[PDB]
Amino acid sequence: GSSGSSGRRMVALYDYDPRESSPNVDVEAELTFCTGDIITVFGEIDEDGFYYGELNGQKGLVPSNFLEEVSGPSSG
Repeated sequence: GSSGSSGRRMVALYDYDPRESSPNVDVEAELTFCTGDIITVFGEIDEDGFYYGELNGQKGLVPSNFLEEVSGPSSG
């Protein structure tokens, strides 16, 4: 029963929109999440300043300035 911790689940601190915030640069790849939407990022920030995670079964980019490493006191 191997689990394997892949990427980190981040909690969208503030709704994002590559249709307004983003300068419209290949947004077709960027991910559109909302406040609270959990996104699993993989790897460190790129040269630009974004993260590579997956959402609702979609791989794209996500602004680290709109996420927060999820950390809760797991008791059980």
